[PDB]
Amino acid sequence: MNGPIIMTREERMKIVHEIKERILDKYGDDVKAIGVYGSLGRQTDGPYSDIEMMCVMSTEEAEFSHEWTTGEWKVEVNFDSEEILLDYASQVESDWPLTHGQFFSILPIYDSGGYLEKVYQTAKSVEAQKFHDAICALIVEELFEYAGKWRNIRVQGPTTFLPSLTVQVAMAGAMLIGLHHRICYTTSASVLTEAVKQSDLPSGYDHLCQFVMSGQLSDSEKLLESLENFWNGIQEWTERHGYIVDVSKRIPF
Amino acid sequence: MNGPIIMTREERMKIVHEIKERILDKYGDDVKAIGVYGSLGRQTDGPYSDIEMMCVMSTEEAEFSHEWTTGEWKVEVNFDSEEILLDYASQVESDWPLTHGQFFSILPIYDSGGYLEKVYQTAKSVEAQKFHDAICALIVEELFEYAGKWRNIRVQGPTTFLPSLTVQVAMAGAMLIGLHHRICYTTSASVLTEAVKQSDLPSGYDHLCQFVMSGQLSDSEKLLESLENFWNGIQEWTERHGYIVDVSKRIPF
Ligand SMILES: NC[C@@H]1O[C@H](O[C@H]2[C@@H](O)[C@H](O[C@@H]3[C@@H](O)[C@H](N)C[C@H](N)[C@H]3O[C@H]3O[C@H](CN)[C@@H](OP(=O)(O)OC[C@H]4O[C@@H](n5cnc6c(N)ncnc65)[C@H](O)[C@@H]4O)[C@H](O)[C@H]3N)O[C@@H]2CO)[C@H](N)[C@@H](O)[C@@H]1O
Ligand SMILES: NC[C@@H]1O[C@H](O[C@H]2[C@@H](O)[C@H](O[C@@H]3[C@@H](O)[C@H](N)C[C@H](N)[C@H]3O[C@H]3O[C@H](CN)[C@@H](OP(=O)(O)OC[C@H]4O[C@@H](n5cnc6c(N)ncnc65)[C@H](O)[C@@H]4O)[C@H](O)[C@H]3N)O[C@@H]2CO)[C@H](N)[C@@H](O)[C@@H]1O
Ligand SMILES: [Mg+2]
Ligand SMILES: [Mg+2]
Ligand SMILES: [Mg+2]
Repeated sequence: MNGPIIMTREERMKIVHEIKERILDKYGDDVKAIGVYGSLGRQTDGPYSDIEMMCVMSTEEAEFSHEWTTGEWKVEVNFDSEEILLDYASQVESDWPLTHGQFFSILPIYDSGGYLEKVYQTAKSVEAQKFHDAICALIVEELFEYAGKWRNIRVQGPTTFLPSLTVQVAMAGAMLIGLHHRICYTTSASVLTEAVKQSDLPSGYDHLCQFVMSGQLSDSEKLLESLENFWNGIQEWTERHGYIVDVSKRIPF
Repeated sequence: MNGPIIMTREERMKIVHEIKERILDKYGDDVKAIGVYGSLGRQTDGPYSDIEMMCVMSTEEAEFSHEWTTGEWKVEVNFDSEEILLDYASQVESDWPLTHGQFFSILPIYDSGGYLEKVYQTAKSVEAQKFHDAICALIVEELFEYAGKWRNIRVQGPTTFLPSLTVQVAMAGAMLIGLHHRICYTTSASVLTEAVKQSDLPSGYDHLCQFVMSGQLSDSEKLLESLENFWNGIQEWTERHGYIVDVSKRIPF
């Protein structure tokens, strides 16, 4: 296989509708809705883009997927019950700004009763408290953890991990900003470009992203300085915005 | 919080045993085993390392965690029923080389009767077919996907994502090598260093990793050329080792 080929939107939609009819052929009345990702209200695609689709099933507990290649293109189809999909659309994880923008660009191509619009409405109406909870979790589970990793590199190496770690920290910072502003980034590739455009960034984040976006990640001393500056900015920024991590317990149970 | 502080192994093990005693007081006879994993269960922990612990519970369906910081250090304790943990230890995902080293480096600190040995034996006895399937899935779900992403960047940008994408591709290549050689990498920091030391590397992989490990990721033309060369190396390497991705179906269901 030669990897993904160039295709037009029209050629991709022909493939999409073939899959739609095959889903209806195989699963019949158990299909509530079929949608294609990236096709409502937008084209941020590309000549080499793969195909992703979602299928709402009537079967309780249905949760499976088919992901395959023809050698020329790749497809992913996820099959979920309405309940499982609505639950997922309302959960705010650390990478919500990366993952849940898809729920606003699903093109319904089969829907027997407003199911995909209900998923869209559920994804759009998430409680503000959930973003506060996710931000506090991210600080502990990701950022504090990354700070230990780069401080270990400072004292014991390996500096050969520092470029990869710096990329990971910049992405976690983009999630923090996206959660704060309730922004779902358009694509994986646009995460950093859209993150640094937002107002009220933690101090040092934009400086860190300059290394990651330019690819100038070979000066380990500069990266460690920029990481520490960003970590200090996180402390001031979270304190200022009231994202207060509980530090009062040695053991929280 | 001032970020993670320096601690000695002795200081960390004192905290581990304090947490052990609190787990036994709170959850009582439902606790079957407590272990420490990561580089502390391996006695190679760094000065800034966090603490990761695992608990085996008798409680049916138990699957929860406590993850917190004191402001000075961070702990994650995972609590799983025996059935859930053994099922997880026997599943081989794309990132098995990153996640499942926990099961081969368990330092027992409490065991009511061989529970941690059962976990190790389950992780060690996984059938070769599961690694074959995981490798074929990785090629489709990760590498083929990444090829579309950098080929899109070549024709429409943004090159500002290329350093991050290249890091991701190098990590996916390391997962492929780890699955093939049944290697669980010791730490996330050592993944690329240990990956390029293995025999039977796909052509172009070592060259790509040099960019990522040195942090010289600013030459977009060189990266795109190196990514294509690695993608070709994957095709030759998988055919030679019999990791054949099925391309004979436009729709496989
Ligand atoms: N189906 C509803 C819901 O899904 C839940 O599961 C999640 C997630 O666990 C699961 O990941 C899939 C893997 O399990 C599988 N082994 C391989 C698949 N390829 C995974 O699909 C998801 O993750 C990939 C990431 N490579 C997404 O693809 P891609 O990079 O091309 O992303 C395209 C656009 O989507 C956005 N984006 C970027 N990264 C992600 C991630 N990690 N997740 C979701 N969206 C992402 C970004 O804007 C980019 O431009 C792929 O799209 C995605 N499907 O997949 C689902 C989430 O759909 C649970 N199973 C359950 O709660 C329920 O079924
Ligand atoms: N408990 C058994 C089993 O676990 C399953 O869940 C998975 C996974 O979903 C889960 O991830 C946790 C998140 O859900 C949670 N929001 C935050 C936790 N911190 C996550 O823990 C796991 O992911 C982090 C990654 N930041 C790991 O930390 P770190 O880089 O410091 O890892 C330290 C060293 O350990 C190795 N390692 C192991 N897993 C990983 C991952 N995923 N990424 C990177 N490195 C990893 C590596 O060598 C590194 O140097 C953290 O260790 C990890 N626990 O956690 C578990 C898998 O452990 C299900 N919940 C269920 O099937 C069942 O409970
Ligand atoms: Mg995709
Ligand atoms: Mg962790
Ligand atoms: Mg950790």
